Amino acid sequence: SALHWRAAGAATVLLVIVLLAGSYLAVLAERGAPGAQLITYPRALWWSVETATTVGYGDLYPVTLWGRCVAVVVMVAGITSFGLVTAALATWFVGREQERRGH
Amino acid sequence: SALHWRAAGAATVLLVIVLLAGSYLAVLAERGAPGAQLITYPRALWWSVETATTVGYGDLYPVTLWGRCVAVVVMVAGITSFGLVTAALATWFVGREQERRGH
Amino acid sequence: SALHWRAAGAATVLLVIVLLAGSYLAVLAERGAPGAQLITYPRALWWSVETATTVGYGDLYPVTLWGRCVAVVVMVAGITSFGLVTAALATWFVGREQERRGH
Amino acid sequence: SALHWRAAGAATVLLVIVLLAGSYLAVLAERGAPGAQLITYPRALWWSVETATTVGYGDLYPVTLWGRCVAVVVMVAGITSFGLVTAALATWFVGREQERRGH
Amino acid sequence: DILLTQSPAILSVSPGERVSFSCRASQSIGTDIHWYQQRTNGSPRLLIKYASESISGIPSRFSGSGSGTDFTLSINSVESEDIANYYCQQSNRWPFTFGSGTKLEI
Amino acid sequence: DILLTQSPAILSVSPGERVSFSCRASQSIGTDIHWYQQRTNGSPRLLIKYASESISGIPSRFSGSGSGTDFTLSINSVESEDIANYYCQQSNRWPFTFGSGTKLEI
Ligand SMILES: CCCC[N+](CCCC)(CCCC)CCCC
Ligand SMILES: [K+]
Ligand SMILES: [K+]
Ligand SMILES: [K+]
Ligand SMILES: [K+]
Repeated sequence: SALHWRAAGAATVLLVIVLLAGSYLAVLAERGAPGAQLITYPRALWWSVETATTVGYGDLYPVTLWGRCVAVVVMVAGITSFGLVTAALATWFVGREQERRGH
Repeated sequence: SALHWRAAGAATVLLVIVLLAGSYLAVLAERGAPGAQLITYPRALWWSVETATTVGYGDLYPVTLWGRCVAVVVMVAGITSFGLVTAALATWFVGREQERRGH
Repeated sequence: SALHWRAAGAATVLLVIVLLAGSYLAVLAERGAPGAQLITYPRALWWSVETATTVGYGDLYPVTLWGRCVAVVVMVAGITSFGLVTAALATWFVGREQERRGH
Repeated sequence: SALHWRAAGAATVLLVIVLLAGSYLAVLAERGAPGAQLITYPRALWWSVETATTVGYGDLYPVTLWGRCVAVVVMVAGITSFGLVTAALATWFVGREQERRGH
Repeated sequence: DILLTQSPAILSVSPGERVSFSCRASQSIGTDIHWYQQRTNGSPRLLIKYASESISGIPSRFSGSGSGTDFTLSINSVESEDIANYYCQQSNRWPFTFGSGTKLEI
Repeated sequence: DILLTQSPAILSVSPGERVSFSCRASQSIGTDIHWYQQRTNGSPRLLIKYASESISGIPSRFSGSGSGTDFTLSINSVESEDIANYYCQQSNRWPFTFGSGTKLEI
């Protein structure tokens, strides 16, 4: 099937994997750091979703070096992905435009 | 008319619908959660706008599971959309470039 | 000159105008609202820059309806613009690719 | 090699340079400002990563004019870059689409 | 849950004088405070909304100020009809709460 | 580290009466507070989770409320089997901590 669609397709599944392992590792990295709040899987997961989507209200955030590293990876995967959907959405348009142009 | 324009076009209307139902459901999800602030339609709506546009100052945010779910959907619709305008803006350029290239 | 470049070009100037009038109007909208902090031009301007670029640390944010409206406009201009640079950056690549493809 | 790939390629290295000099200058700009927290290289660096990726939890942020300036530059480099990867990702798709279209 | 402290419980004042009842929040609630007046055997009557916004049908005599944790309901020249209980109520955070109430006395 | 103050240490009450033990946090912990009951020579037994969520197998007599810094464990009609130590414990911030404990007395 259409590459750009397999991509966006893949892109999503992969993200969901990063979101999960992110939540899991984040808790692991944070526990042990006094005053840390990123310390229970459930919220850790919502932490990752708000982070990938780049929103991040600051209700929760990593304070350990490894915690942050995970953050950087979640952040980057989050960005990259959506941008890939965009890119893919563009191929779609650019292509269907040619058609309407009789080419 | 030009697909990529109908898209961006649609994309906007749809968002406005998500923004509204988002505000409405958010209040519904949050009320009942002690210490929750996402609890009156008006601000709930500004909550959704700052969230879709991915800014989110942290002045307000969901603390319930369903509240968050709505957040994830508002977040995603917000992103996707703007990225679609971008994509569409690209088809526009790529096309008008060909023309200037005499093709 | 190349449309997509005039666009990104325009896009920037325009933003700078929105950033400024944003700062100006924001102060105007906020003053009068007890507990409001978005109330002096200087920071109001940094408020707008962090907002357009969608970062927004929550160090400062509008609490009035008109203040927020300005926020929504700054937010939207900020997004749209950068996305336009992206779009334009894509036309550039897509075009120079054809060339390397001898077409 | 493929321009759009050299670009994304470059784009990354450059960012890493901005992230670093950003952290370095930020500390330099902030120290001296009472109540400032952006004052030690290590966190200053995580400050820059959350800022470039536009997340920014508000755990840390510049309060000086020069500090902010650096912020604006980190913000802008951060955005621009990722958007360039996106753009480049689009050329990739648009091109491989033609191929699948036998052209 | 937020605590709305209203002291004193009673307030003595003379005709036409200016009176001010105090309401304190156990934590910042911004402007999300609202005033209600209840006369002997009456139902509550919204007096002020969001701490300083007036409601239609309410004497221009009634005013309010404040933000964060300290709010003030003020009557600029009291008078018989003003004899009642005054309560504050916040809607900044769930669940809404009410102030212990303050009785006006001319 | 968070401090969970539990006072009084002991609480006297009469059969069927309604009792309420207080637990205060040295800072906002939201709803991340949980109740445990420990009878003489027993192991702790989760009574409530997240301050107001009930656990299965626990008398509907047991309830809880509160958020931020002030939380309350409540028994609606005490009775012999209720004689024990009650502790609160927060999991808002690492490391978890426990309340000094409060002894019920009928
Ligand atoms: C001016 C917008 C900058 C923010 N974006 C776009 C959001 C559109 C609501 C966040 C992407 C979401 C993962 C792009 C990343 C820039 C580093
Ligand atoms: K963002
Ligand atoms: K953000
Ligand atoms: K924030
Ligand atoms: K933010």
